[PDB]
Amino acid sequence: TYFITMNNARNFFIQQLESNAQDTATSLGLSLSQSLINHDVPTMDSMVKAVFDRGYFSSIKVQDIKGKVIILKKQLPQESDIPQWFVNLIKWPSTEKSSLIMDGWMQAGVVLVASDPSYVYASLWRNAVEM
Amino acid sequence: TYFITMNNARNFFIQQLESNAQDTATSLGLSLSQSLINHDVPTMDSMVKAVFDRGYFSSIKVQDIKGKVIILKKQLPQESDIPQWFVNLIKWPSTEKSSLIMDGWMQAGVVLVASDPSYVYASLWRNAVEM
Repeated sequence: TYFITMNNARNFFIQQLESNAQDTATSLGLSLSQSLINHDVPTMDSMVKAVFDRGYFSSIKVQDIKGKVIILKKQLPQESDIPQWFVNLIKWPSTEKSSLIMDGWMQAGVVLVASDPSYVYASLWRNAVEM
Repeated sequence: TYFITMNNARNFFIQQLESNAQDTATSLGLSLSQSLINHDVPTMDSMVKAVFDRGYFSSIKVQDIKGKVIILKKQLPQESDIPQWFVNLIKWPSTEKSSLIMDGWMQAGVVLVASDPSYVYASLWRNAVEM
């Protein structure tokens, strides 16, 4: 039988969650351009909600140049039946990734996507085997 | 030391690659709407290239109602230093996911995203431990 060490599986999720937040922010940066320029909040909300409803993100933030937050989706990590000792073994901090929302060559806004590491803890706990 | 079985790690990637292709297709479906309506091929190409340059996809296809392919990005799985016996152990077929490109309530096109399972084989091979 073949296995993967917990340490290597953890390194995958650390890297995957970080790059997924960046890739998501970059694609939202292109997707939101026209709606941000024309101040179409409902269209911007649909694009963000489609991404945030995936469930992997702790926060998604859209703001114009000044820092004026236009859209803000947030969720907390919630209660867990995972033992705290195992949570302390695998946990790692969340990282926020950004991408500029452009209007041609001019800056128009920023979209920020933050990962939710606690989204993966339960799957690592249920699939863990000790040897 | 904690481990994950190869079978459980494989089930994760089977599920993750399939849902990632679907989530990507759905977000592209919203992102490409205005450009498809106004027939802005360069803007559509930038949105697709940002997603396809990620490297996880075997193909991304944008077409109007009729099946007229507007954008087509493809890549083959390439040569591997992975032994064929291990490739046969973990391999699984690619799946194509679709999302409609809408213009309000009217249909305008379809975007199709296909996964590339062979993208993950090398990482599973380099991280594999037998017990």
